[PDB]
Amino acid sequence: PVVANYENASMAADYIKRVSNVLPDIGIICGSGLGKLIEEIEERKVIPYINIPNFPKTTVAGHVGNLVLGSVGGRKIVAMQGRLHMYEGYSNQEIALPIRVMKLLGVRVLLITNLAGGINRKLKSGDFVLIKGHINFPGLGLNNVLVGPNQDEFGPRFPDLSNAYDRLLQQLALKIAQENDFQDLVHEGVYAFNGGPTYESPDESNMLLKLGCDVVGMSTVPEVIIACHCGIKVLAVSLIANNSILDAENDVSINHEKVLAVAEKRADLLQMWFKEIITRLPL
Amino acid sequence: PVVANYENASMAADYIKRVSNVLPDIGIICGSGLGKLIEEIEERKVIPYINIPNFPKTTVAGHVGNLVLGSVGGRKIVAMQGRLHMYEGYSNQEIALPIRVMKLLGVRVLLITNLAGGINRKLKSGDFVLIKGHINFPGLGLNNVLVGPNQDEFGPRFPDLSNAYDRLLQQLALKIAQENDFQDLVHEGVYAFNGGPTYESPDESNMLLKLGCDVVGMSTVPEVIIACHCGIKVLAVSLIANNSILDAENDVSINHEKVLAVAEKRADLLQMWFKEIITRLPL
Amino acid sequence: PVVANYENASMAADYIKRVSNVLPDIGIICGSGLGKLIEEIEERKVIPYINIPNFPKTTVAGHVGNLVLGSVGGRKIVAMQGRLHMYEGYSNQEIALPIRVMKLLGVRVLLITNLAGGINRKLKSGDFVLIKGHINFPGLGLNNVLVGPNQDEFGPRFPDLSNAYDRLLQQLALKIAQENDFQDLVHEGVYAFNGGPTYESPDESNMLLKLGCDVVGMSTVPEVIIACHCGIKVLAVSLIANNSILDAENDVSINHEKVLAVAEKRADLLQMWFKEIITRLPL
Ligand SMILES: Cc1ccc(O)nn1
Ligand SMILES: Cc1ccc(O)nn1
Ligand SMILES: Cc1ccc(O)nn1
Repeated sequence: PVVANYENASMAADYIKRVSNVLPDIGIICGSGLGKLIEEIEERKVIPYINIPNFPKTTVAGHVGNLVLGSVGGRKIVAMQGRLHMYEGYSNQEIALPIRVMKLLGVRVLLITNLAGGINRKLKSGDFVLIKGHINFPGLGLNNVLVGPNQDEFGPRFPDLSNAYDRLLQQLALKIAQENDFQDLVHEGVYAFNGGPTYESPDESNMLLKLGCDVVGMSTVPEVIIACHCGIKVLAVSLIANNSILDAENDVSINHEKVLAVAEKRADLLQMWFKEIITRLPL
Repeated sequence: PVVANYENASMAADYIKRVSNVLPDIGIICGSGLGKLIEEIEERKVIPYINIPNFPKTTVAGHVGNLVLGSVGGRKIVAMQGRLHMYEGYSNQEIALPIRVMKLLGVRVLLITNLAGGINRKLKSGDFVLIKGHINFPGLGLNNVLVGPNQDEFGPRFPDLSNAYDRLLQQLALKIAQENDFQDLVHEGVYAFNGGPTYESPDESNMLLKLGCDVVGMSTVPEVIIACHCGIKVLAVSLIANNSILDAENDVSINHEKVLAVAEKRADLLQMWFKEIITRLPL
Repeated sequence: PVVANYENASMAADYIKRVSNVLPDIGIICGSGLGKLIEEIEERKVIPYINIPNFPKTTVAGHVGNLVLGSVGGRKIVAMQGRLHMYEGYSNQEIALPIRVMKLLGVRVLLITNLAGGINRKLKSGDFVLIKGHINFPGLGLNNVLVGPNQDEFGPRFPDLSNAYDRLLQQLALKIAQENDFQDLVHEGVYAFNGGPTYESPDESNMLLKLGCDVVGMSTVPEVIIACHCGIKVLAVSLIANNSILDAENDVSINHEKVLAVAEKRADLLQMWFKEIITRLPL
């Protein structure tokens, strides 16, 4: 098995730099149905994962898996087109290697979107949540993404996550929403990581409310932890597909079809917002 | 390792159909000490797991492991004699394959019993609990039974569990208890899945009370999830061995000997109840 | 892979008994920075793990790994110099084998120290907590140290943990603190096991307060469970590095450097305390 170590990440970065002359300082990972911005990257290069030395094998799951480099708003970026999720069975080492390759390529800021369920009673379908902290049930339970030997070249044995979600990036995101008069859609909140792939049950939703969670989803926290470990700043935004607490009270259900319809409804606005965030990131 | 896929499940079903001419539409999985009904199946065929292509290897744990097919109350059934538990070290694929074989054989309803600890203060040793929902600590923590590639022939990538415990089956079970005047023993409640094999500690019991759990046990939820994923209806009933909250307050303990004595005390009544449930299942 | 079974543990014990003539009835496992007592064991023998048949391989992590046998206060002891932690990726079998070797060598009492974060509001940096119970998030979530086949020669399939932390040993520890006038530093409390290696996040700290936890750490509970399973009595003491709830309210952070500085501040007192505990253990 391929470890997410310094030598293996260096070999992948070497291949990438040879194929493209882009030196990116921003990385992006987009949620399901929320990837249209990647198709609008300028002067771009598309690199299938399967072609990159030491990238994880993704043919069992199938579907798209490419690294895309180019320019947005005059800024140099790298995007993952086809996110890796831990409910698919990928190991800690497979999730971590692409983020550590980003670090070696020069990435200093990582922007992430996801689809999530609403727990807080003020959250409605179609709302956005700026993530300010998390509750990591896999990590408490011996499935943290950093379980294994520490790769000292990237970061410390025992990371502190108290500043994992950069405050100034949350402030910039909100400012742009206010300039475009959609701030009434924008909240902040704590994200619960449900390993998945089943949606949280009605009684799990009720438990998460008691525990101070605002939203629940099946992604994001592994990549945030690998980024924080190696000194990359993070902004993470959830798009709310439903309120799981209301659905429990009324005996109705979420499904993946309903999730994807909400994604389609907010895709173009999210694309515009993130384009402007990228343009406005401090120098 | 043998994946719980369509081809592997089909090969096991083929062997079973050749050895027996029973086309079952009901499946049963019985808790420890609660298996006497299996010995009373009519015109029956006993098939050791070890003889069935692609069934999981169970010789390290030892003890009984047979699939039993025959008739109860004029209805065609298949039973697992010797349940597989995840605390023994079985993988997701090993737990799932027997349930997916049931699906291919024709099973539409799965009836399950277990032994559990009482958390809700109205529960006493010897009571029965109709399970109406669950809190899946392994699933929140990246050990859900569906972690891995999705087997699309059986079900969707992201299942909804809100109707995993069929309401009409709970109603039929209660009606039969009322007809036989043992309804004062019958409650409903939320089941917490403790991966095990240690009993939950006194402080874990107190935590589960705060979180809205009514009972706690080490089985059932993996099989419920595999069944729900592939469209099989479920009734699950816990037999209460003790009240863990009272034991914590009084500084006394449960053990496996005490559990088995409670099983013996309620075995014959549970056998009669489930015989009638099977007979009365809607056509 | 080497299973923590009776034959494999017996082969390791044989080697140890040949190299040393010490028959220990006390075992010790010391927290990071808290190992000075081991360097003061009398008439001692140091045995590198790498030399002992069937001991787990520890070269990937590196750092010290020795078993040390000798006398303290006239009592015969065995110490682990270099603790194994589950966040390093060691399996259940690797953690359990050294404790089962202790059992075969004659150990009846196991004394443990660790470094932990404070959750209860009465806990300050530099305080000691006598552990009276635990909340085992890995165990609830299918990562209990006993997941796997049961090794029947050592203990039962389903252990009861209600008396895992011996009450009389807690009383002796407190009595010695009172004799030396440092009882104002000594509390009792419930320990939450965070699998690690990230420190619990600010929002995880707030959750643990709601759930009745007094301290949080990344060790101890696996060894306690293996010891309880095979009938070894346990005293476990946490040294508090910080109050995570105050740090969350004030937006400040713990780190490993700060932890180690607290260890240095209390090391000599902890060494004196444990020397006297060992001397005073009942015959
Ligand atoms: C929409 C959604 C996504 C993931 C999760 O755990 N719950 N709800
Ligand atoms: C009787 C019982 C069974 C399982 C569990 O976790 N707690 N109590
Ligand atoms: C000092 C400390 C150690 C471990 C943990 O989980 N939290 N705080």
